[PDB]
Amino acid sequence: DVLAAVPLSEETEFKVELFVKPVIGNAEGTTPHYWSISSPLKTAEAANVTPDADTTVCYSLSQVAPPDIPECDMLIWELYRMETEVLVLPVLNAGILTTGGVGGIAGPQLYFWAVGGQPLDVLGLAPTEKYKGPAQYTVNPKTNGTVPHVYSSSETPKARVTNEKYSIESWVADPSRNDNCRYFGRMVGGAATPPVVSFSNNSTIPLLDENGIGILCLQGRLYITCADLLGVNKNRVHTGLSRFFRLHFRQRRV
Amino acid sequence: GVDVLAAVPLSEETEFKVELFVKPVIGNAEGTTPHYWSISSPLKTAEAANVTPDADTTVCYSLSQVAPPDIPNSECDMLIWELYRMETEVLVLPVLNAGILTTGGVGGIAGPQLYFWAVGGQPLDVLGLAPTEKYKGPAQYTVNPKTNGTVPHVYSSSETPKARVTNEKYSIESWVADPSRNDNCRYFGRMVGGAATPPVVSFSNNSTIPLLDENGIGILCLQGRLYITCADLLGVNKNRVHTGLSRFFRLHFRQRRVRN
Amino acid sequence: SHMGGVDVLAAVPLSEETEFKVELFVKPVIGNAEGTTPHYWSISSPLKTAEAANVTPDADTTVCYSLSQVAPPDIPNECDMLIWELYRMETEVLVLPVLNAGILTTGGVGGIAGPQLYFWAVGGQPLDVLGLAPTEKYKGPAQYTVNPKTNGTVPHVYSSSETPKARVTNEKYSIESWVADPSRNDNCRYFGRMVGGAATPPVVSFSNNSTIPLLDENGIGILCLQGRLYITCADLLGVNKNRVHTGLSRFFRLHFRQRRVRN
Amino acid sequence: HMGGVDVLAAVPLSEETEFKVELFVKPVIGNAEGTTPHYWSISSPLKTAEAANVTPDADTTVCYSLSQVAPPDIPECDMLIWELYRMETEVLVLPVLNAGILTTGGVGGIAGPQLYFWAVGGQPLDVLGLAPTEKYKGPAQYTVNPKTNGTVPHVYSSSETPKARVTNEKYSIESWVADPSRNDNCRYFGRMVGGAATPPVVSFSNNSTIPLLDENGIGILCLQGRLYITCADLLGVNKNRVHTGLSRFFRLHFRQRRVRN
Amino acid sequence: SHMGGVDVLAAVPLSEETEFKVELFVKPVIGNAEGTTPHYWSISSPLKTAEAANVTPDADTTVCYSLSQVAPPDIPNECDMLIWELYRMETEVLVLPVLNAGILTTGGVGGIAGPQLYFWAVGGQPLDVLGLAPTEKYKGPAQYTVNPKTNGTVPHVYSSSETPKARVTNEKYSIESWVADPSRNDNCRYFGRMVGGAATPPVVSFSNNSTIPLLDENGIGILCLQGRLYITCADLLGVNKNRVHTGLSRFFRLHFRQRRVRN
Ligand SMILES: [Cl-]
Ligand SMILES: [Cl-]
Ligand SMILES: [Cl-]
Ligand SMILES: [Cl-]
Ligand SMILES: [Cl-]
Ligand code: NA
Ligand code: NA
Ligand code: NA
Ligand code: NA
Ligand code: NA
Repeated sequence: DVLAAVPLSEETEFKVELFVKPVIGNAEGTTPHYWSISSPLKTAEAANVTPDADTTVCYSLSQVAPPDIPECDMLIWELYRMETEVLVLPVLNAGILTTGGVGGIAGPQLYFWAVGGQPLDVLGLAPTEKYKGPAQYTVNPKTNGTVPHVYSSSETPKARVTNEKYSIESWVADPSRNDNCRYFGRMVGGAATPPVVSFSNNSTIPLLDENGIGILCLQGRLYITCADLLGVNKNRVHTGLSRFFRLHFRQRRV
Repeated sequence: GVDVLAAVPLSEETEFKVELFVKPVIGNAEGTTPHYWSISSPLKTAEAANVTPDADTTVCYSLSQVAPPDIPNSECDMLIWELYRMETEVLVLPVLNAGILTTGGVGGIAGPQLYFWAVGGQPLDVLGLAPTEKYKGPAQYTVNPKTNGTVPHVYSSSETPKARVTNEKYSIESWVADPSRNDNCRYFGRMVGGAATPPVVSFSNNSTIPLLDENGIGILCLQGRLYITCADLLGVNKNRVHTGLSRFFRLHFRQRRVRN
Repeated sequence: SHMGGVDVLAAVPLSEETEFKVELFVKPVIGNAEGTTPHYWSISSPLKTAEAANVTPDADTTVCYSLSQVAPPDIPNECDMLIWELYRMETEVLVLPVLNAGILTTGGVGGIAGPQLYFWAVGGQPLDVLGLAPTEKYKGPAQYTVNPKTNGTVPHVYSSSETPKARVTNEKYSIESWVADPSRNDNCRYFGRMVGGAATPPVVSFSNNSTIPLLDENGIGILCLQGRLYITCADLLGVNKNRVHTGLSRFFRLHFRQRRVRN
Repeated sequence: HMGGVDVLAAVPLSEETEFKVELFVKPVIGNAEGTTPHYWSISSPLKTAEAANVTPDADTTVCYSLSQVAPPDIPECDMLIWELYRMETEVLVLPVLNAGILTTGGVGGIAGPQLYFWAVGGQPLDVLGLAPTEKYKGPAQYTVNPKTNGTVPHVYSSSETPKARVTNEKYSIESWVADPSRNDNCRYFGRMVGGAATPPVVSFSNNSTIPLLDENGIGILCLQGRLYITCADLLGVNKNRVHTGLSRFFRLHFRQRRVRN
Repeated sequence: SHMGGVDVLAAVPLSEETEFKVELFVKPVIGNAEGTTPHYWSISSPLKTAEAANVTPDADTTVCYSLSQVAPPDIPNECDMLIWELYRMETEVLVLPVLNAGILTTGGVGGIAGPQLYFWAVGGQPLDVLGLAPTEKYKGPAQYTVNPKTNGTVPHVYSSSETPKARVTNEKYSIESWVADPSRNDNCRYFGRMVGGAATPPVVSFSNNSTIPLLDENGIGILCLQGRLYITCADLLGVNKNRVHTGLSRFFRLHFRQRRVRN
């Protein structure tokens, strides 16, 4: 039950800047690789069903907990405004390939970010009838099998991104669940097309819904979840170097 | 030409909401039930595909039906459910590793695309056309414009078949939405050519579609049902047809007065 | 010229008796290799090779401006004159995805791709056009089409003296040598986009919920001074398997009202 | 360039104070043996690297088209002057399909590097002379090169970057750029494209205006009685030949304006 | 940071005595294989092959951030200062079409295409940047440039401890390993777009009639706290005939006014 927002004063508002690292899976271990660049992609036979954990990208996950607050009404932190910019280099010389000429980053892309008062809700799906995912580090939809390539009430697994072990290659954001959350995604096909990426210093995102309510930190935490798959360069998967976030909080009665 | 009166002021008792997923439909080569697949069987070669592609190498319009709670009915003024607002988002994965092809490198999804959705108080009205002078369609599962022949590749008053999407057997490769018929319906489509271009697909959590026409009237469920019809052909990957994994819908209803 | 010396007065307030609506489809036109009647085809015959195509392509390997004519009901008419005025229209193109019909014998999926031309025009008279040549040797079909110069070439540039000025009165005008005249089309609204030819795909949107207003700076639509409205259009989508494709057919919903004019 | 002039009230527009002209402007290809311009939409075949990279034949390059308009004459203390406040401009263009079929087989079209540009002014367009590379000279024939038998820098130089005004049809779009530091009493507009064989996309209509008033509601002032149109529409390459727009249309809308003597 | 601990008051109402304007050009910078002075080139030396380029490309095969500095006239005449404030600017890039200079020896028209990077920044201090590596082995030129690590590699990811934080004080910063810091650039407005590398063409617009406003949420532009304004930019257009091209040069028109500040 959402009541009036506390009029914002120096005592009622909170700001944080932070960077979020991209996540590549781990071929022999359980800690995430904070890499912008993956290990070489395996060949069809392997990649099509069981790609090495370090040839896939996972949702990065970051958690923010603003200062503690000092009845029948309760005061809660509300995210109402944010800036987010991705760190990115041009690959030119690092793009020169042994054949000769300039390959670059190109191919399939996935840009996504999410802010919420809880973990991001996702759905487990398969691209094809035989894709399993890494047999190693990642939480697959089915740990040694395949889930359908279509929505199933009974068989489509419903998970929450609580760790950095969720491959963007088999987990989609759930459009039927993500309350108290704003999320945003674009994906691209794969006839070797270039990523186009803009970045500025002068660009805000408002977060208020139809009723002027932002994201409510009901449990004291805010959940950031994101991924910026840029494509492939020299048979290696590239992501954004890292993503910046400036979060603007105020207090709200509940 | 029915008689639309005032919308009932929306209260907790007069409004209705549903969330649902719609599955993509691939045709059935050895059967009559639809395949709920995001990925098809391998495409046949020119000689076959150009005239009679296997039913499981084509995409069909998905069809879903919603019937909101009964309205306990003045033998003069009726109450009708009215769809005035909706959200729709498509579920989609990036194909990277599943995109690696045997020759080496990263193929992806690319090629011809077709995005389409429709909401209505009746089935979607369509027109039967042929891409070329010899395209028949699957000789198997689908309702073809002409069951063992070809219809013209042009609009004909006499020869262009006019059907309504009442089942999941209508191939997007020979059925187009009828711009001269779809009253009490809002529909929307984009198609792409085929020099192996990538699909670009956005999805969000914060995006609405208003459905009111010039007179502020949404879609009226005159028979108590709302008809959803859609297709999201994403292109081809490794000689196989891909669609969106599934499409989400949140429907917003209110009640509206109509005269007999 | 077309609107010259016409004196436009108040629009008649629109009532059930003063307004008129029509829906219609317009068929694409491919030229005719051994005839004079138009081929209503969305798909052409196979393209000839350079030597032929570059100068004299077979009439059935080119697209012509489709032409359709609408005449609203008679008006029971002093110094004033009621006249039909087109003020609003919807137009949508019928289009299929070519996937299986796109599979080519070499293997894989060719599609429609290459040079494109989208165009439509509404007017109270035929569309005014200018005859030009893409190159120094393009003549056009020696068969069915009205060429800028029957067995020669016209310049590849605007010439006051040598650039032919015609009006699209029939379905014999090839989009490959006739351009809309920007210096003539009064009492007419027209619209065109063309694409180059490094095999790029057509992108085509269609809806149910999209209008075009037709009123000019003075709030005057298209006036049917002779009782007829002239529709002129072409939707060249590109090439698939060495064959020219167009839109299947184009839909039109025309909205008319009455308007006062001096004699 | 504009300073010194003192702009007063615009004369309220009546049938006696306003002027309109429609006109076409022809594209210009250079002349391999001659000093008159070729009014061509299509050039002669492009030379090979060794030649083209440094000294391309004059008829393998595009030059800025130039057209001049002088409205009717006008008759004490302060002057009446013609002011361009509104214009329409549309390019004439064909689809190349059959003329696009190439001897190898299939449909080549127009594709490659593009340059769209137009300018309206009360004086010639001010340009800057630059070189794409360290060895590009330009045609040794018809064109005014930045340096008639040498190269100018591939970068702005206060001392070495030549500053000219487009007074004739001899200026190659391949070595002359509009000067962003000079063009007062002028509105100009340009887009260029790179060269991995990409197609031109070109729109044309009947129902599209360009307003020309600046921040102070002042259009282009014809201080010397003439208006200067300058333009170029490089569409790309088809069958090893350079194509431009067929011709560009212009409808110019003039009114009168007061200026202190 | 750069702003925090400053107290901004009313802008001085702009009169002929309180406002200042400058026009200037900024030259592109290619690195120097043998020297320490920058090469003001729009075109680089031929790109090295993978083995070299991937880790240690020759300084003259990379682009560096151009840097330009503007210092407006001194302000004459306690408890508060007058300061110069940039509130408006125009910026346009000088660019040629490469057609004939694009013809390549194998035949046909190559052009400029491939990876692109457009960027500009205005500030009251140097632009803050972060040192990152594209890959696990990229070092940069062993010659002219300030590398993130002068003989080694820095991470390909943000590290609080290991990601170097520098300020662009000279023309020795390679756009191939230095990114603008989104967590630092107060009293600065910056803007960038990058493109991937499947040989895609640059598309570049330029006009005469296009402004950029610079006021923030509170209507405050860029404040020249030390009397200088810092311009920093780069326009990597792509590659033509195995050579790196940039914009020829970038124009700037800067609009200043005066503003009150507490000491
Ligand atoms: Cl189910
Ligand atoms: Cl018929
Ligand atoms: Cl003449
Ligand atoms: Cl200098
Ligand atoms: Cl850290
Ligand atoms: Na941005
Ligand atoms: Na969306
Ligand atoms: Na539309
Ligand atoms: Na236009
Ligand atoms: Na601009």
